[PDB]
Amino acid sequence: NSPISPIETVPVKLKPGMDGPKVKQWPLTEEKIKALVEICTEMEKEGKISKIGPENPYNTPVFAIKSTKWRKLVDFRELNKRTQDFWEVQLGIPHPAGLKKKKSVTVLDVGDAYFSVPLDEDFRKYTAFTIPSINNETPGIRYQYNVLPQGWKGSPAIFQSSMTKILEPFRKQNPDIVIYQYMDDLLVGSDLEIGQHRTKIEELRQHLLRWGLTTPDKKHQKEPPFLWMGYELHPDKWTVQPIVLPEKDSWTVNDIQKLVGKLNWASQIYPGIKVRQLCKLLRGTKALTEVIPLTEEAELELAENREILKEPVHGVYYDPSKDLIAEIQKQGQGQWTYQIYQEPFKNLKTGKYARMRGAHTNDVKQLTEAVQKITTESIVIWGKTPKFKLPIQKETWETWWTEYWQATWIPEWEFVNTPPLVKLWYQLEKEPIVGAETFYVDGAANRETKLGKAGYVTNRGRQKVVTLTDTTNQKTELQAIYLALQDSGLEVNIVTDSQYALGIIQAQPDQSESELVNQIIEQLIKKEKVYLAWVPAHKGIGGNEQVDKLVSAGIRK
Amino acid sequence: ETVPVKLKPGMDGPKVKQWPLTEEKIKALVEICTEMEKEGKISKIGPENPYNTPVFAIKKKDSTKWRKLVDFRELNKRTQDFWEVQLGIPHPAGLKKKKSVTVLDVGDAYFSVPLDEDFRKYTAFTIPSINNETPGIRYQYNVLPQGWKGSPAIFQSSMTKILEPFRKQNPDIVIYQYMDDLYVGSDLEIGQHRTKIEELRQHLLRWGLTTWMGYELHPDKWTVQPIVLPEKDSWTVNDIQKLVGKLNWASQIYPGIKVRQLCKLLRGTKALTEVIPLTEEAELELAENREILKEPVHGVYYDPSKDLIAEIQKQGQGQWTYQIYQEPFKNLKTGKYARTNDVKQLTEAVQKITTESIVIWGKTPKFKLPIQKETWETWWTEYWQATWIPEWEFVNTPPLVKLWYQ
Ligand SMILES: N#Cc1cc(Cl)cc(Oc2c(Br)ccc(CNC(=O)c3[nH]c(N)nc3Cl)c2F)c1
Ligand SMILES: [Mg+2]
Ligand SMILES: [Mg+2]
Ligand SMILES: [Mg+2]
Repeated sequence: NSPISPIETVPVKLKPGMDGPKVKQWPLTEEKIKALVEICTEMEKEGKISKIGPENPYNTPVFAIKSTKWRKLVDFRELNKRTQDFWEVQLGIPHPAGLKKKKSVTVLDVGDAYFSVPLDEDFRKYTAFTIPSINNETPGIRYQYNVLPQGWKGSPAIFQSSMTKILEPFRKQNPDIVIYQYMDDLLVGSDLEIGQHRTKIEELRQHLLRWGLTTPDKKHQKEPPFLWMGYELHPDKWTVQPIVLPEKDSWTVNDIQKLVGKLNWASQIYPGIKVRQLCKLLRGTKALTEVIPLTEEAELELAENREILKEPVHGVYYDPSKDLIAEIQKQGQGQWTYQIYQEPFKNLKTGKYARMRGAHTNDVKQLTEAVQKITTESIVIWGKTPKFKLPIQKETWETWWTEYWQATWIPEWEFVNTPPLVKLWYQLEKEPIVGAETFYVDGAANRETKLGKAGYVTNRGRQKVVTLTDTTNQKTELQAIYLALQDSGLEVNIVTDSQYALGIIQAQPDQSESELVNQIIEQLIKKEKVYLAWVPAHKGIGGNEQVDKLVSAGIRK
Repeated sequence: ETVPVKLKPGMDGPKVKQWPLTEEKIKALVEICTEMEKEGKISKIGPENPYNTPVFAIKKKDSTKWRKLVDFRELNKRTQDFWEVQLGIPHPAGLKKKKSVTVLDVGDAYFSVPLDEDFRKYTAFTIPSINNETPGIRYQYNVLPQGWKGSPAIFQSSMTKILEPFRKQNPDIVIYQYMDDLYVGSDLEIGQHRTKIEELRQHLLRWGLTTWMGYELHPDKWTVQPIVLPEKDSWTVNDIQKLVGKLNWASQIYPGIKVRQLCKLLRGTKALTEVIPLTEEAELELAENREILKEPVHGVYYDPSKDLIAEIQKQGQGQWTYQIYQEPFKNLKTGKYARTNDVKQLTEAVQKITTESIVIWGKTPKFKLPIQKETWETWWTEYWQATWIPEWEFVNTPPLVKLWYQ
């Protein structure tokens, strides 16, 4: 016997061309028929459903399951396929680090959200269902919904929307009060003295009650800390709910996935959490019950994480009258960690970034991407970008951005001497090196056999050719460059016709998915001077024509 | 009456996500929309509307007041039959030949014409909140909106009545409407041109319409950016190798380009720093090549049924090169933009190139932008000043394509 809201209905349609559902009712046991008859009778008294007849041709199946308490289950799959699309409710969830501290906060959960909002009258006919007769002998008892049903595609959206309209006048009345709407919950914060706040909560409840929406009284409302979506929300801090990292001699994939999920969740406030090595154990074909022995690295990473977690850490709330400061540290091969604070060193939140963009990259590019990721996240959480502190010298950043072919722009930042610092590990000469040997390199792979050759000729009369199996044209062009690097002294000029190889090497990579690129990088760092130049293939260009003929022998023409 | 509008058969309306907005811009948008709602231009909508188009706030060129910019790119694609085929505004070939073209914003014209009731739902947009605190604020248009190519299509008949006296009294002035703007070209001395533009402003004013580039455009000034070849008192192997490479790729665009003679100089396995004297044959081959590159490309024509593509290269020192084509190497236009960070400069180049395209062909190109998608999307609105938005995608061309255009 709960209120049905006198809010206006949202008009609702079937998808164009589609008619309503007509799914036959399967016979039910007497026990289930009886349970359903009394549930429906009671719901009809409350105005939630109404009885109809066989004039209405639509139907959706109904079921009951049991405990002593019986529940009615309506299977709206078919109606749902035929119902229009709606606007999605939540485009994201509030992050606690985004909340501004209030003197007093109350959570009001709306009791039976959906059943108190009325369904558009023109749409009710499509919600028809039938309690069957015993052994389907006579016609069933037929009903239709008057309110938003459980499991129907439009209920979530039409509820939030109804709740929005109902709150609007109260908001204008009470502009100082914040009210967040998340699913069934209203989250209500004020900076009033605690008595005047308890009063305003009472007004809100009455306002909601006047619109047919019931809520719990003061004696029944949750007290802080609030547990909510895997977070703890206290009066002056917030954290993630406690993380139990299970101990175990043996680890199933299922256990490792669950561990990784927990560590990922912990990383938004515990700084320095790492999951790289634990994630390496999950790549590959893997049933959920198959045991995976932890590698040395995964054990080290786990022990390190356990240390970070042993003492609890909490974050602070947001103060809009102050800048956000974001710091980023390099943690290792491909791993970055960050903290955002307003007053050093009281973090609002933390996080990690470890993403391979492209097959080959360097630390300057990775830091830029990390900055870009933190920038977007800040706009979402706080509505503004933070000022950055980055372990890269202004001169290193300048050199890189002005020479690089892509547009890049880090917003306001400062250098901070928190090693390891981000640098470039080698550079290419802009000019040919006098007094250094010139290597003309090339590679060729056969498409059928997958055999290939890589090699060089040099202006000093040297030549070499190595033979390769199960290779590709790309691989042989990089093998050729690798050869010239191993056989050359500390200064060398290298001429290639591979735009592919050139492009990779000119971006000054320090890390790569390719073993071969890593070996080239390793060599490039040991040299004092390297000049790398490109020429087009098959133009009879001096040194190139001869390495070409050499590596093409037995492979191509 | 309202002019009925249909979608592309089996096309549904746009469902595009709102990119995140700073607080400052959210607040600006809330103020703008509250006012537009009171004037009846937009109305709040319920959840039974599943459509969305993104919105942004920008500053016009000199002004410091916020302006709402709706991204109707998706809606424009989905209503192409309506605005291109059914109600197409023909583009004058003569505009690009005028000494001066002035660009006047006439977007306010549209807010006085009601939008067809059955179409309004496809114009839905959302003002988001910070930290997903509150649900975003949802509206649709009741009137022809700015940024929809359907709007000048429908207002066409009215624009003609408004402009009739002025066109009749000034038969050699060319006036072209594209999206929310008027392009007005004359061959007058600039004083008289500006005088006539002020006259035109007075006509528009009687119809309730108040009012990377200079004041005016000068499209008779625009001219080819040639591929240029270096000139040197002496040539190394490395230098020649570089020139052969640059000519090799130029030969894909320009026929007749020859390298045999230059390649004959490089025979053997030579040191890169070794100086090579040019033989007479090689000299004249370079002279012939140099002459070819001065003249334009035979056989390349605009095709109105194909999309325009624009490629842009970062050249360093605040310089950017670009090419517009429809089939690759069939360059319709090449240029250079010069002279403040990379993203700012890049948005300036994009707007300048789009404007030129509108003037020359009545179409915007699809841009291939040399930048991280996320960086672009975060920052582009900080510097954007146009009321239209071209299509773009993101590329990374590490080649010597940069070295070849300057
Ligand atoms: N459950 C829950 C919940 C979830 C969210 Cl995302 C917000 C919420 O309400 C809050 C609001 Br409304 C505003 C600020 C905060 C942060 N906490 C406080 O300010 C606060 N003050 C007091 N006295 N207790 C708490 Cl907790 C709030 F927590 C409550
Ligand atoms: Mg080759
Ligand atoms: Mg090859
Ligand atoms: Mg070759």
